[PDB]
Amino acid sequence: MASIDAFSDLERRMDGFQKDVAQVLARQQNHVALYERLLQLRVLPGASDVHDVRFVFGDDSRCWIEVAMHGDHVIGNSHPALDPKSRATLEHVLTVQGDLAAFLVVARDMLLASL
Amino acid sequence: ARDPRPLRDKNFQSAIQEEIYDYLKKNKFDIETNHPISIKFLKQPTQKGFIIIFKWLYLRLDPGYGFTKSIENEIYQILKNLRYPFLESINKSQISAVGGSNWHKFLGMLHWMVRTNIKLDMCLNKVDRSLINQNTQEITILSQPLKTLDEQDQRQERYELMVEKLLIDYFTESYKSFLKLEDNYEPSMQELKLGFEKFVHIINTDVTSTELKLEELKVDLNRKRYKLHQQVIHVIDITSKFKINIQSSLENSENELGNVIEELRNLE
Amino acid sequence: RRSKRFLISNRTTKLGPAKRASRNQDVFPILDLQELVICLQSCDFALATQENISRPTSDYMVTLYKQIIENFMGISVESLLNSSNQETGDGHLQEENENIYLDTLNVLVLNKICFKFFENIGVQDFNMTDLYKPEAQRTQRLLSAVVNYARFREERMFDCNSFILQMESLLGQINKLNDEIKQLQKDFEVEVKEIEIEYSLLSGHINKYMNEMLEYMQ
Amino acid sequence: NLLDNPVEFLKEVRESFDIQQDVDAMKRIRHDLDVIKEESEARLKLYRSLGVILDLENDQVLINRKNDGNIDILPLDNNLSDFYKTKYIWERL
Ligand code: NI
Repeated sequence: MASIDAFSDLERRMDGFQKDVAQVLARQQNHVALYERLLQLRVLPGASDVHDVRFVFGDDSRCWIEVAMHGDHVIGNSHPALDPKSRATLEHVLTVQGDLAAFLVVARDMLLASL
Repeated sequence: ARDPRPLRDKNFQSAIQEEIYDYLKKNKFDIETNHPISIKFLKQPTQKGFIIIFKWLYLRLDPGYGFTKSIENEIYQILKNLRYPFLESINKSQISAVGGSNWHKFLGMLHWMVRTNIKLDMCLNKVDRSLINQNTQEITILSQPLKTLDEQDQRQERYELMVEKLLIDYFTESYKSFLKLEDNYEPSMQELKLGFEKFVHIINTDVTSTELKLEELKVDLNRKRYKLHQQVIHVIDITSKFKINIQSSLENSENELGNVIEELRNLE
Repeated sequence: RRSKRFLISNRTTKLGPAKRASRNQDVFPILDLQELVICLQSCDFALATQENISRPTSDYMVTLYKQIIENFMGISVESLLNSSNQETGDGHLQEENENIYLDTLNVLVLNKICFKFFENIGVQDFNMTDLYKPEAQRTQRLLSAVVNYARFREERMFDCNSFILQMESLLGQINKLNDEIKQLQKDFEVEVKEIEIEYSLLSGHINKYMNEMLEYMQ
Repeated sequence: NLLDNPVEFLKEVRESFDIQQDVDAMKRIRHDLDVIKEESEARLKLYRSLGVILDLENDQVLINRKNDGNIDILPLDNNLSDFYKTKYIWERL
């Protein structure tokens, strides 16, 4: 049977369940919003094709570029006008295997400078 | 059977004759019977002197007994009524002549009656204690707190015994006055009233003693009930606080997650 | 039923009025054979036959005398014999010598109690042969004395109803207080069990709440 | 001074201790987490491929150089500017 003198055992279990709820309910947070705050980069639709990804740089969102993911990644439209030499070198980064981040480093540098 | 005592031993006969002579001298046998007693007479007694000692010792055991002039014929029946354990070793013909060679059998009986007379006085004194003790311990035994229900019922039986004794003493004294042609049992009633007063004083002490135990139980039970009720309020408040804390945490997570989903959808 | 038997007003009235005769040598009116047994049947004792007292046996008279002592004097013959020969702690007595005097002193104690009781009622000559060698004529005188003490007791028991009733009132007060003490403890003991049951229900409900919630989380 | 009905007060607390309400609330929280994972896996897979990995259990940011093999860690505290965080992780890889 349960006696009132044994309330400390239920009190101890209540403290454990009280701390387990607070610890579990504070794990996930938000990862995409944190990525957009740290990298200052947003992934949005391309306004021309819903499957076209648009990369937006800066808080003012004046500079943006768009690429296609299907097949070989071909560079799309961009708000800052890019010379054909700058556009060919950006696709040349994607021509090599490399990585998508290497293309974004060159893209952010050219779009912000062309602003 | 036969007497286990060494009745024929000369050293044992000198010891029992000394015990007989001392008891007869200490209890004034020579003054009451007008017959001198001596240690020399106890070794070589006479038939007339033996009857005087036997009648004197038995009269102290059974005072109302009526002795016939033929005392020899009654000694065997008296010993049988007295439950003498050595009646088989004594012949009925030896009673008429106790001064012969079988005197040691009768000398051992005289010492047996001397020991019985002394042991009877001590046994009757212990009976007087038992018939008095039930009114002697008074409140000392009864005022103590009862341990079980049987001791409380035993306490009531002692009170009923006290009242019953008082009534019997009134009936005894009133009849004795009635036998003396009086028909005025006033002094017997006054003794009953004085005895009944002490019984009321003893009961009143147990009533006051029990009234204190009743009040001590009330205060102790109120303290026990207060602590129990305090523990109940504590369980109720701790449970309510624990319920609100978990419910508030669930509402916070639902609102924080609901905004995160809205942020993932609005950013388009 | 002690001291309650003595409380009568018109409950019994089974005994005739107490009579005394200044004529005969004994102050008691010597009852005959028939009038002596009409009480002892209505009176609390028990009789085998009216002829059994006309020829009194040794064993029946000791039984009848023991019941008379246990009724009029209010003492137990067996309890007094146990207290008369209580085991004494003195180192002088011998157990082998004690076995001899145990039977002799037990019969002598019964004699002194019967001799004292008959002395108060008006018989100063009580022998040891009055029990172990009963006589037809001598028993009639002894039994005629105890019945006159019984008629006299019934007339005097009306004057004692005051004391008996006041004893019941005082005894009832103590029993009432002790019943309240047991009632107060029983009521509180029930009060605790009812609360302990509800708390035990709450412990099971709270523990079930954590166990079900612990399954969906973690 | 005391409780008028301590037995009934304990019964009221038990009858008001709702279990299904909080269990249903735990279902909605678990459902909201499943919605967040599904709607953010596409972006998180693109962010993770950039070379930046988030470790929210240690409040740190993981930036790994695939050629050097060494990993840089950015711990967060309530004294760092947002421009400091964005300039260190970028142009580093
Ligand atoms: Ni507590």
